[PDB]
Parts: sequence; structure tokens; C-alpha cells
Amino acid sequence: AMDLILINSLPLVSDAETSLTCIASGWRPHEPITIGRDFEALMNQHQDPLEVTQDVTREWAKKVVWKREKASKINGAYFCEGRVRGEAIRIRTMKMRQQASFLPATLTMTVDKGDNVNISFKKVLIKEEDAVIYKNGSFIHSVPRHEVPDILEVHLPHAQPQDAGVYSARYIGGNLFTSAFTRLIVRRCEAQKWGPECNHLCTACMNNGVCHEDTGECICPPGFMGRTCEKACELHTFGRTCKERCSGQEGCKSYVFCLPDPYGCSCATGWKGLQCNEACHPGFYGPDCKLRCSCNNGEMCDRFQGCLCSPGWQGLQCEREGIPRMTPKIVDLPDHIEVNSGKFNPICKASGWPLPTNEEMTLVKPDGTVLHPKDFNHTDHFSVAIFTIHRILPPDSGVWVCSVNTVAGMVEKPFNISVKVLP
Amino acid sequence: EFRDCAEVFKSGHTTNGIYTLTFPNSTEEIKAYCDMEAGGGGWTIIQRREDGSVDFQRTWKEYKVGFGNPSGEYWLGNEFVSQLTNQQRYVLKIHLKDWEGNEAYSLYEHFYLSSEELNYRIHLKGLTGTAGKISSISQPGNDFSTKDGDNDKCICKCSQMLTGGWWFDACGPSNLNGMYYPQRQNTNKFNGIKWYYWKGSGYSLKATTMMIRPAD
Ligand SMILES: *[C@@H]1O[C@H](CO)[C@@H](O[C@@H]2O[C@H](CO)[C@@H](O[C@@H]3O[C@H](CO)[C@@H](O[C@H]4O[C@H](CO)[C@@H](O)[C@H](O)[C@H]4NC(C)=O)[C@H](O)[C@H]3NC(C)=O)[C@H](O)[C@H]2NC(C)=O)[C@H](O)[C@H]1NC(C)=O
Ligand SMILES: *[C@@H]1O[C@H](CO)[C@@H](O[C@@H]2O[C@H](CO)[C@@H](O)[C@H](O)[C@H]2NC(C)=O)[C@H](O)[C@H]1NC(C)=O
Ligand SMILES: *[C@@H]1O[C@H](CO)[C@@H](O[C@@H]2O[C@H](CO)[C@@H](O)[C@H](O)[C@H]2NC(C)=O)[C@H](O)[C@H]1NC(C)=O
Ligand SMILES: [Ca+2]
Repeated sequence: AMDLILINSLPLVSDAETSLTCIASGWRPHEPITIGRDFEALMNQHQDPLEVTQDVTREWAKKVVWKREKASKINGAYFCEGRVRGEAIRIRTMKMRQQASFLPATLTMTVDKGDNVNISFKKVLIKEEDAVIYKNGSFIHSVPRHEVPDILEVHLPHAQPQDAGVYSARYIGGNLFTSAFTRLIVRRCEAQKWGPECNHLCTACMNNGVCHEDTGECICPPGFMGRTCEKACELHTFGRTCKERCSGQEGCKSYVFCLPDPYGCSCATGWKGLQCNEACHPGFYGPDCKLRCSCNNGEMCDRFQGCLCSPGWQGLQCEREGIPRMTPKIVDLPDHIEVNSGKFNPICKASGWPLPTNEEMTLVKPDGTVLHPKDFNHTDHFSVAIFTIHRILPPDSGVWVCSVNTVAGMVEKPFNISVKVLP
Repeated sequence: EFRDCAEVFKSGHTTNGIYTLTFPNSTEEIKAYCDMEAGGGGWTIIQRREDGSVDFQRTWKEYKVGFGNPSGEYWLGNEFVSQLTNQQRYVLKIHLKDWEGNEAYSLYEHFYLSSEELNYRIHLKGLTGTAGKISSISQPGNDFSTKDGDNDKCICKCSQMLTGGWWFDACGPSNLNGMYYPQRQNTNKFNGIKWYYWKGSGYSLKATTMMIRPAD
């Protein structure tokens, strides 16, 4: 219904040009895509107009490039909206001097309500001064010059949600922009639990995917798809279903991806780093390679997909034999339609061995409404989900999208409907 | 007549109270507050911080001759405290009370300042106490700084930064002269009355009594 993906061209700004890219892949968003300083988060930020020109390497996305030597007022907190039927969707990040004095050792940090956490900061250009931590642009505390840690921590046991924000770190004497940033993200519920009162269980996710404590689904890491994120996309891809090619020759060796807040900002699967310039030591594999290949019978561990089991066996770790699962395909679907204002019943018929179910099948109106099936069929191969729409009128014409998402992958195929009027 | 409070005490004047003293080797008199009913009895309050009262962000010269009435909070005046110290040998006892409902002291075995043309550099040795294992007042006493007294080590100016005069290092673990913040506002404040090692950098003490004696 809305796949936004903010891109941070190296959050560590140097003499070189940096940029922000808020791509909307899949939906031809109606409400215009926004970008800009997220004033609330990092407070006291200087209010400067940043030109948001359009980008033409991807179908629908706006960008923000801070021209060399001109990159002076770029530090702080930015974000970018999307907005579907009345609702929202935003992705926040940070831009900081590569120089500075300290370094986040990570831009984001996800935890569940009640985790003891350690917001760290690497000391790098030691000066004869005091240390100071700043949440949201507000002072919290300082460290006396003579006893300034090596890996300046900030301990918060049992973090609540209203305890998240942007923690900074600077040597007392220095700009509120010479600081080093890093975001901490707490979610309303505890791990694996979501709900209007956290009384429902999250669709357990693999390959380091986080779960939205509002819906129950996973926001996979740039590189994997599927209701549980177990599916390894095409090498060097990204996007809610993978249909977005990392540009730059060396795969994604320089892109810091950021997804909807329940996730954060991680490198694409295959790179370790603060600028994601580093590939991954052998044996590990996910995003920021936080994943250790526990491949059973000693199989190849690919720094992007994981284990490459021998034919006959599959599994995150090859711990299971069985008929190989094949992702879905929305098959047999016209590109046009031409229907008359009236009772209407669209249908999505989709393949895949892990076979979809009406739980896993939707139809999305152009404005972005999600529509569930009214009655479900089924057969040897393919699932048939019939939708019913009260009175479909002319203004509904446009680009609808049959969308199937199982545990073996996600797929969307659009069609152009054109409701006309009967004489 | 009376140089410091000890001479008042030994003169049997054992009663907490305001008294008039006189500069050593001079005919100038400076009033102050003696804390007889206290520890050993016979302390010369060089400063107090019990409530809002009168501010402290004052001219370097104000921190020179002193300000505030001795009835409540005041600073007395570095010059008197400078000379009155090299005469004999004095200690220093720092006592403060926090909001939550506690209290602790810190006792230095020896204290003294220096020439105005040396910016009243402080020197404290032999540290004891309940408010720390490390001297909260920046070791290697720095010069006394004020609004216009940039004689610190920050590559910046700690005084205009932390409000009030104090022996700031590059903005040390202490400043007992900094915005008296009320009960429900005594936290995560930088320009507040802090003694670090006993509370936190973000704490603003409720009380602050700095006093001196020799070794009676
Ligand atoms: C980063 O962290 C800082 C704190 O360290 C956050 O800033 C403070 O946030 C609190 C919590 O919201 C806020 O408290 C609110 O204060 C206002 C006024 O003092 C009260 O009034 C609200 O309602 C009235 C109507 O009666 C409106 O007229 C006010 O405009 C409105 N307040 C505002 C300005 O939004 C609130 O009731 C009170 N909250 C409650 C119920 O406790 C402080 O005012 C904020 N102070 C500072 C330092 O800015 C900051 O929000 C946070 N940033 C984020 C979003 O992460
Ligand atoms: C699912 O329901 C649909 C619609 O109610 C049915 O699809 C039609 O099936 C008949 C055969 O009975 C075909 O001749 C039509 O071509 C189908 N309609 C379409 C989409 O063109 C079907 O009965 C159900 N599917 C199954 C196999 O149960
Ligand atoms: C939806 O499909 C219809 C197909 O008829 C499009 O209508 C016209 O298609 C002709 C085909 O060559 C084009 O010359 C015109 O540009 C289209 N006219 C209109 C209405 O713009 C229609 O454009 C399609 N809409 C979308 C969003 O693809
Ligand atoms: Ca200075």
C-alpha cells in the first residue's frame, strides 16, 4: 500500500557531496513525497531551505544533494513522508560531520519496551575537554575531562518508548552541529508481541527483520522479502519485493538504507560499516552482517543470501528436507479492463507451492485502499481470491495491483481499470 | 579585633551568628557568618546557597569584595579569603544538602588562594569527606573565573556558560555558584549547583555551605 525507502548517501558528510533519496516503489503516490529537516527530533536545528529536485534513475523518487564545499548546514535530523489514504508514513535519519570527535558506531538502534541498552560513542579526536550527551538537542549530562571514557556509553535500563530520540555527543566546547548523532528506537511492545494492547504475537521474522507492533508484519532488511523475511532476493536488490537495483558498480558498497521506523537504518545485506564500505568477514551474512551462518552440513555461506544448501535440502540453515518452495506469481491477468459502473468482482489467481491464502492475498485500489477477498476458491495450483466492490465508479479507474505475499516471497502486478458509464 | 571566627570562638563567643572581623595587617573590617554550633565549632562561612535569594552572576570585582548579606547566602569576597589564608594554615569543609532528602560534606586538609594578579588561583590538598573520593573542585586549582573573568582552560568561556564565578577548569566537575534551581527542576541542568562526584552532572543541589578553619 506504500513502500517508501529513504536513502542516505553516507550519513558521514565530508568534503565529498552527500544526498538523501526518498523513493516510493510500487505506488504512484498521490499525496506528494516530502523530504526535509525533522525539526522535532534534533532541536535547535538551523532552518534552511533545502532544494528537493526530482530523481530519474528510479521511477518515482525525490532527492536532495548538498553540493561539494557547500555542505555546511547539513547536520541534524531529516525525514520524508509518503501518505496513503489519509494516513502517514515517515523515515528519519541523520547527517553528521565525518570529522567531529566521536562516532555513533551505528546510526540506529532498535529495542523493545524494557531492554537495558547502551548508546555508545567512539572517542576519536581526543581534546583537553569535557564530554556531553544531548538527547533531542536537550542536555542530559556531561563527563569530567580527566575521566572521559574510551567508548562513551549512555546506560538506560528498561527503556520505555517515550525514551527514544536522538542522542548526541560533543566535547563541551563546540557547535551543536559538530556533534555526533545516533537514533534509538523503542517500540510500544516487547519482542515478538504486537497489538492495541500488546496481546498478539508478531509473525516471527528471520534474517534480522523487525516487527511492526501495530500490524504484526515484518519490515524485512534491504535484501530479503517474504512474510517472515526468509526469502533471499536477487543479488544486489532492494525494495519491498525487490525490483530496485543498487546502482553503483560494487553492489551496494555505499548506500545506507532506512525503512519505516519500526526497523531503522541498516546497510544492505552484505556490508559492515558506518558508511557500509566494508564487505563481510567470512561466516556471517545479513544486513550489517549481524547474522551468523549456522549452516549445518557445512555449506557455502554467501555474504548476501546466507547458506546455499545442497539440492534436496532447504532452510535458513538447511535444517530441513522437502520439496523446494517456489515464490508466488500473479498469473493470468489482463493489462486493461473496461468495465461499466456497477457491481464489480476483481479476482487474483496466483501460483506458488507455498500456496497463498486469502490471509495473504489483496487487491489495492489506486488511491491506496487495500481490499480483501469476499470469497476464496482454491485449486491444484493457484489460489483464486474474488473481491467485491459496492459501486465502482469512473473516478476509480487507474492502476490497481493484485498483491500476493506468502512465506516464500511477495509479488505485485498492476492492471489498468477504466470504469465508463452506461447510457 | 577579630581576624577570623576561631578567635571569636575561643573568646567564648560560642553562638552561631554574624560577626565583624578585620583584615590581617590592616584596619579594614568585613562582616561574615560564623558557624559555632557546628562541627568542632568555629567555621567561617565563605559562602552559602540555601534558596533563590540573590544571584551570583556578578562582576569579577563583585566576587572580589563579596556580595549578598551574611544573614542568608553570600560570597564574602576572595581578597579577604586570599590573605586570611596565608596567615596561618586553614582547611576547607564543603557541605551541601540535596532535594530528595540527604546531605554530605567534603573536607580538605588545606586551602588557600593567591594574588589578584594570579586570578585567585585555588589550591586544595589532603582530601577527605563523604561527598567524594576525588576532589570535586578541579585538581590543580585554576584561576577564579567570572562573567568577564575568562581565566579558565576551556577553549571557550565556562563562566558565561555555567553562570557565576568559580574555579572552572575546561568547565570542571564543579560550580557551587550556578542558577539555584527549585525542587521540581533540580535535574538534567547544566548551569546548576553541582558537585558531581556526590550526585550527578545533571543535579542542582538544594543547599551549599562552604566554610573554613585552621586546625584548633
Ligand atoms: C525531546 O525531549 C524533550 C524533553 O527532554 C521533549 O520536550 C518536552 O516534551 C514534553 C512532553 O510532551 C513537554 O511537556 C508538555 O509541556 C506543555 C507545556 O509545558 C504541556 O502543554 C501541552 O498542552 C497545552 C494545552 O493545555 C498546549 O498549549 C501546549 O502547547 C502543549 N505542549 C506542547 C508545547 O506541545 C503538556 O501537557 C506537557 N506534556 C505533558 C502532559 O506532560 C515539554 O513542554 C517539552 N519541553 C521541551 C524541552 O521542549 C521533546 O518533545 C522531545 N522530542 C521528541 C518528540 O522526541
Ligand atoms: C472461483 O470462483 C470463480 C468466480 O466465481 C469461478 O471462476 C469461473 O469458473 C468457471 C468454471 O466453473 C470458468 O468457466 C470461468 O471462466 C471462471 N471465471 C473467470 C475468472 O473467468 C470458479 O468457479 C472458482 N474457482 C474454482 C476452481 O473453484
Ligand atoms: C490506461 O489505459 C488506457 C488504454 O486505452 C489509456 O488511454 C489512452 O491510451 C492510448 C493508447 O495509445 C494513449 O494514446 C493515450 O495516452 C491514453 N489516453 C489517456 C486517457 O490519457 C490510459 O492513458 C491509461 N492510463 C494509465 C494511467 O496508464
Ligand atoms: Ca576561557
